[PDB]
Amino acid sequence: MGSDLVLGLDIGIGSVGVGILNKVTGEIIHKNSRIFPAAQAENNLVRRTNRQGRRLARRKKHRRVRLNRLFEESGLITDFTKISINLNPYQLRVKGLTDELSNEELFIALKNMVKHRGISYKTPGQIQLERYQTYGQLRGDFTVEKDGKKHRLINVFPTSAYRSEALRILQTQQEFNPQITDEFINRYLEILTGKRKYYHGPGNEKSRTDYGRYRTSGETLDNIFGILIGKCTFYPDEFRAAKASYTAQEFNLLNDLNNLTVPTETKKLSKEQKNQIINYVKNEKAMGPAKLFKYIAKLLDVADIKGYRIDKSGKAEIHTFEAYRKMKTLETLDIEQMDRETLDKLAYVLTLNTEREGIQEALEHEFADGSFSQKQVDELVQFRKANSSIFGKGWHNFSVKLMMELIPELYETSEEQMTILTRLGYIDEKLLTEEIYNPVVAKSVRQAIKIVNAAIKEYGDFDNIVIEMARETNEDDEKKAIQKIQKANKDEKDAAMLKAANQYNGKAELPHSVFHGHKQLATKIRLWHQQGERCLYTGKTISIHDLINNSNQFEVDAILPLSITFDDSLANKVLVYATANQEKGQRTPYQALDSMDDAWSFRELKAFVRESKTLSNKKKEYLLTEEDISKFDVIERNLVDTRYASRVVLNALQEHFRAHKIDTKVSVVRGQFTSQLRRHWGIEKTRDTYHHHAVDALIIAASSQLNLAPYQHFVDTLKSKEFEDSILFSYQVDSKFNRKISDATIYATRQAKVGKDKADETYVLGKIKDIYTQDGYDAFMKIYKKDKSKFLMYRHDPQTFEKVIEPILENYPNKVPCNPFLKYKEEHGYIRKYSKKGNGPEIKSLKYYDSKLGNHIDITPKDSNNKVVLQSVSPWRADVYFNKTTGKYEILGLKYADLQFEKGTGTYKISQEKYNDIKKKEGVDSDSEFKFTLYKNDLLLVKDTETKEQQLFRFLSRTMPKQKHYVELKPYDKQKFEGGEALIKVLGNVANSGQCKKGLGKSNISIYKVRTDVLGNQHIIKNEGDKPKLDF
RNA sequence: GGGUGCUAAGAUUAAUCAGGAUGUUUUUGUACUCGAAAGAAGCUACAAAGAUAAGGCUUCAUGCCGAAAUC
DNA sequence: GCTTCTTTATCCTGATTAATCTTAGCAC
DNA sequence: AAAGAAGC
Ligand SMILES: [Mg+2]
Ligand SMILES: [Mg+2]
Ligand SMILES: [Mg+2]
Ligand SMILES: [Mg+2]
Ligand SMILES: [Mg+2]
Repeated sequence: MGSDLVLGLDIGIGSVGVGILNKVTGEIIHKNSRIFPAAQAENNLVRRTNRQGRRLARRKKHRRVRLNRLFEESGLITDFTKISINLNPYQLRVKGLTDELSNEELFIALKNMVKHRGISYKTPGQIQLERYQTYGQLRGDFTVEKDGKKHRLINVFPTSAYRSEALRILQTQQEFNPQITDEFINRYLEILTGKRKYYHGPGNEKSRTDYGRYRTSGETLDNIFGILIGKCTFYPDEFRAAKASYTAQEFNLLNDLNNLTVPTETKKLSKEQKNQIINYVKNEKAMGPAKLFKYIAKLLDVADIKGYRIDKSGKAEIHTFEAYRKMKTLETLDIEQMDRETLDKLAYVLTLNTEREGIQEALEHEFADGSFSQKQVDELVQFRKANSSIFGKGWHNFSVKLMMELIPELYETSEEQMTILTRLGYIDEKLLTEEIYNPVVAKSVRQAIKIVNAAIKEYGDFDNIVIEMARETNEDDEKKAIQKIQKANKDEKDAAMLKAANQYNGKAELPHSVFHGHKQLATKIRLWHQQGERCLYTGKTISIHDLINNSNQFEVDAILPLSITFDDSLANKVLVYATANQEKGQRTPYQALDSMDDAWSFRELKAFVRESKTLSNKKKEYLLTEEDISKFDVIERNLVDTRYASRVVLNALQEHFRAHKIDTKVSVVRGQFTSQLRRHWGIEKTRDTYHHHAVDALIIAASSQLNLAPYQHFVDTLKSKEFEDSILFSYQVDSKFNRKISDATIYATRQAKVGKDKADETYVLGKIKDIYTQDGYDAFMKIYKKDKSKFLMYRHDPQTFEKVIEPILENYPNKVPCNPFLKYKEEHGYIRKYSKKGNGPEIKSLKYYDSKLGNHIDITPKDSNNKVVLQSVSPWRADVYFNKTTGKYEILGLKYADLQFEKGTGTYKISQEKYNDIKKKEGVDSDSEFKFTLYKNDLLLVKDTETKEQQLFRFLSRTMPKQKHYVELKPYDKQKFEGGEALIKVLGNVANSGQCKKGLGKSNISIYKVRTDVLGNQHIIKNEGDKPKLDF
């Protein structure tokens, strides 16, 4: 090509390694690590989950706001201030079934029913009220001992049952009350039972939201998943065709038929021979690949035909125009009256839409007015439901338009698609990623593109841009072993489905009716087959009759919880009874089994799992690992995204170096080659630091021009002492506001004297959720040994503390530690609060004075006698000032929670008044000059004035509000400090704990902000502006 | 040998929507403790009602936005 | 003031669209 | 991982 320099890229989810070198000389021209922690984009799972949770709560709250207006307009209640909140609504929901209720009694019964409306895929009040009476509790997920055994209940009931009940209640009230109109009953049942459709989403005509049906643009779709249909591989503004469309069925077969080799004089079929094979299968009612190959065996010996698509086992495959044949079995319609485009569109709607309303609305809106009658669409919706397996197979990679350009050529040429398409025929990173919905893959892509752009303008274009790719070379033996594993996987499902059918019907296939609204049945049945038809936490057998007809009773548990592992694979999944998944909670089977009331023992499972031959190896490893794993310790999704991001860029480059015709070669390397060259070559990848990314990339760049002094020189320059300390680093700064603001925990406070306090102080409460776990007793003892007066029971109920709790710690085992409280309960059941008659309630939790309230967010109810707070408030940015008078620096701290939505405007901002506020509390003189703002991962040089010493750090935040001008810093060259690292004299060693927290408000110290381009070229930025930037 | 295209499967995962049951905390009621009661205490449990990222929107409702990306 | 060290909410049900790797069968 | 009060 033009010049002599080859760039290498090692693209990851949070880093892209960079490296340039002369193909000829072997000199290394540039080395670089670009870092942008993926942790922030994977947070979007946190982001979706909370957004959806916010909508369920909003609508549950609105369900009772809606019921308020219903009650006013009916004239039943106007004044909602004297409504009592201490009646028993569950007793009124059973009383109103036969006897009259007060208008306010009725409001209480309906309001309570609306707050828990049940699932929707003896009335419940009666069952609830009797759980209240015999067990003293209704809600949640609790244990009950019956006839010697322990069972588990939950407050889950079907919405249809709440509907039946409310209908009976309001009807008998209608006997007694004349204001209970039929419209009142109807509109309440809408509030009660009303659900939005999954293909509509949020909003209404007035409330436009681009999350749902009624868009901000003014358009209102029929199905919000229509706009997510992929686009054509070649005509990129055309949507793709349904796999059940005619155009797709014709193209698929045609391309199949031109891919076989026949004994004909051409070795390939003719235009005429094709046309009646199409005509043959299109008019034959029964059809499969075998019957088809039996017929061109007639149209010419079947075993002499070659080139057919193969099955996992080997039972050859070919297209059959299956969708068209079974559509032709419609009676109210004919599948032949319709031209090409009205059958392709019928496939579009029947593929996308899955329910009556979605189908019925699409046909009206996208077919001419008189194209279908009520009985005709009646059959189509029954036809679609009876054939969800055919219309759930998705969408072709091609649009209809492109296939129309190809289809006649496939009739004519005997060429297959590819040879047909060939015969006829800087990068904008934002447009490249405009329609990729994976913020992790999308970000690593833009980071990689933005690097090559900057690499060209500082170095001109390249001869080669090399990209490491996570792909596999395999020889014959490995390959066979893959498809045997892939075969055993499909064999296992069919074996499971067959065993499911025999034990349900006796027949060998299961009716389609069972899979409606339970599309996941196949995988559940597969798990059910792996587990020997047994729930591995309770030990009860699971019968497909319950699994299909009472499918509520079961849930698919993540063995090692997703909160901790993020393992969504089949090996991290079992099918268990619902109540056992719930009690297991966020725990492994090991952590949870023996603690569960309605469950096996862990030894009985340790038995069954290895006595079992159906369970996977990986699945057994997960079911039994005694590892106290948790959320804060030191996955597959990361590999998916590396390949996705690496591929997207690689293709986006070779497209760029073709269409604009610069012809920079674009090559590729695998990890198996680089990782072993690293072993064969010298480079020793060092510990826990970002240097290895730049070296990874250079090894990538070298692996290409390896077909060749210079081979020597390059590896010399690589393994040299003066190399690792010459690598440059550039981090992506995070300036985004309105991130997660604090911890989720809602903390109570009390006034008390603790330790060396003789004036009352405000204390934040903690709570031991369950004293009967060892983690609960462990926490108990730490507090007990340090200060028993911390437990509020010690202070406000000393009878229980010294007459009930203290004796237990005397008379119970404690040891392999064990929990004395749990032993007691194995004896007497739940520790009861002290009383004279044995009357007291049970004890599960103990709250304690924890720490003094410091920095917080105030969420105190107007109700409350004590403040309620959120804590661990997260920072946004730090504004650095200097004060000429004192000579010292003054660092202000901004947090996400300091910005808010301004009421009148709706804008998200901080006002100058409150900003100038934070200025005074932080110790910043009003007559000091702003200098530069610091955001996350901005770099800083901290220069010592006393000595000549200086050091470069990267910023994390302004830390510890009480200690003014205190900031926490992270290293320039790696992720974290180990602890005790030497710094400049004035700052001293970083704390041995690991966190570098230092106050920068001293007298002899110079600090400058530093920026880098994405290549690691830094430039000092001593002053930024006159005033802090606050534009919103 | 890499790259890529059509198809089918196997294995992973991403985006988005509709829902359930909790958990946290406030207040009240009841039980428990104290008091002769009224009550007190706010521990401990159940229930209900309110709040549930701080906080906002307008179109009064199957109402809408608020933890990603934009650097 | 400087360092240490405790602390940190979740389990599911139903659905659609998309991507990546790996086997296959054809092909520039 | 990092907030920030506890601890000295
Ligand atoms: Mg689970
Ligand atoms: Mg705790
Ligand atoms: Mg009281
Ligand atoms: Mg935190
Ligand atoms: Mg603390």
